[PDB]
Amino acid sequence: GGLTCASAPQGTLRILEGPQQSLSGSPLQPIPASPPPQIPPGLRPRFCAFG
Amino acid sequence: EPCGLMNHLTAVCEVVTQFVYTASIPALLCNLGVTPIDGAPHRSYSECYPVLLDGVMVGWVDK
Repeated sequence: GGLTCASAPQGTLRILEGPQQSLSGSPLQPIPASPPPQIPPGLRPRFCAFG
Repeated sequence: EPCGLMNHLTAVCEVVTQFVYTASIPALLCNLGVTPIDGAPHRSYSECYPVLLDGVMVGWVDK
């Protein structure tokens, strides 16, 4: 138990978690565009001129 | 006189008002590549980023 000074280390291992990327890199999934306003069907001339 | 000073939030914007315990987040960051602020960053600090978690300097990340 003299606890002498040992030599300098050769290198460094570093352990850390890696993320999973099987999900991302996929084609994007955007929010679907709301439709442009379309005229309602069944619009008729309700007003007829008097006389 | 108050033009540009008295602003209004957008309809989607909202103010964070919840308070949580962030005691697990620095150990989570160190499980990722964030070296602790005492330990050596294993690269030059000129090739690293300072990490801040709510005004607490957590450590350093290899860029």
